[PDB]
Amino acid sequence: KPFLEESKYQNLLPLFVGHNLLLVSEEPKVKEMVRILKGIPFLPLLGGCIDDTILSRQGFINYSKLPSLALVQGELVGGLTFLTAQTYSMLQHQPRQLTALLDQYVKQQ
Amino acid sequence: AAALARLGLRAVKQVRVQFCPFEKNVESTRTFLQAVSSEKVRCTNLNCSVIADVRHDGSEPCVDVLFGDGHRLIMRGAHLTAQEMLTAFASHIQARG
Amino acid sequence: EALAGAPLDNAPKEYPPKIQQLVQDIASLTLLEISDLNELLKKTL
Amino acid sequence: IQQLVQDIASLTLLEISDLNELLKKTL
Amino acid sequence: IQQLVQDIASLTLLEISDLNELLKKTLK
Amino acid sequence: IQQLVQDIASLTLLEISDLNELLKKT
Amino acid sequence: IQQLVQDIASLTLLEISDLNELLKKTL
Amino acid sequence: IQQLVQDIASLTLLEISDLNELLKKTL
Repeated sequence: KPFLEESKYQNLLPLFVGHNLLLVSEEPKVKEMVRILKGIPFLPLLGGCIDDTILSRQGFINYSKLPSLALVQGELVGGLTFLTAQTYSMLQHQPRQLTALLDQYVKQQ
Repeated sequence: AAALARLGLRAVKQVRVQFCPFEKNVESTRTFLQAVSSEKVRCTNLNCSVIADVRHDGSEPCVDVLFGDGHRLIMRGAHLTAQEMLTAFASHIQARG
Repeated sequence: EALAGAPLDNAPKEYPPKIQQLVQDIASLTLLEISDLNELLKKTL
Repeated sequence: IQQLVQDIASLTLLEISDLNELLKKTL
Repeated sequence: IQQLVQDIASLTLLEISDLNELLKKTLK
Repeated sequence: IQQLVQDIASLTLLEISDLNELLKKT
Repeated sequence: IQQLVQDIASLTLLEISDLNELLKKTL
Repeated sequence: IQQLVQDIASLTLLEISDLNELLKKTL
């Protein structure tokens, strides 16, 4: 307790007032930790910090459903280049309307 | 946790405990949780499930217990002490069942 | 120092300051620095 | 065609976003 | 933004396709 | 068909917008 | 652009499929 | 450009995910 109140982590002080167990994870995967806690209903996960992010149980549920940092950093570049991909897709959508229309007329007969 | 074991919990259906870890007043309800979760009380009957509901926002800790009298006992620990909850639990859920 | 206070489910509408100043510094760039940005992110990741 | 790419290259991200939305609304 | 839509609106079809070609060349 | 692609290629963007707008109303 | 709508409405299905192939090829 | 990539490399998984969803909504 005193170590934690003098720590940068002091917001966890209300958590340790009762009995407790500290779950330590190096190179974490949270969904895997939640998997086992799911098996036992009376064994609650309360607070925590995942990579400097202080969370309640719901924050752990949120971090769990999340893909890996590799996949997220992978979709980041597509979400950022979406503006250029969309300027080109919309500038090239003008010639594809003609194709879709004429093929829509060849579809009728 | 012992006085619950001596009392033969098998008359109970389902026990849930809804509490909010980051509140200052929740120590009592927690003590109750670890008193009902113990191996003695847990193994007195296997027909009873013990569920821990953990939320940050709910702001009001609560204990709900159903049993086969068709009875529903809900004690909201706010200002209630641990052994007051467990005494209330004992005389309420044993004398009726 | 101290860390975050962990807002949660019933009410959290609040997004970080960092993401916002990042999308602001992103939005203030001309498209040559946007293509430069895109290349420098494509290479590292 | 060159002055259009050079004038598109001088716009901030917000403005090419609004530009893409106008290009979607019009065409 | 509006000057650009006006200037692209006056280009013939081969020139808007040269525009898309040059934009896919530069930005890709 | 060739004179048609030449006459479509000589159209400025507003006239192809009105051409496709009048072809969409079928 | 009206004589072109008449020219396209007077074309058969094979001439419009060929029109499509050549208009996808040109651009 | 560099401060942005450093502040992107500094973010946890949750915050890069919020960033990705706000960049999916805005753009």
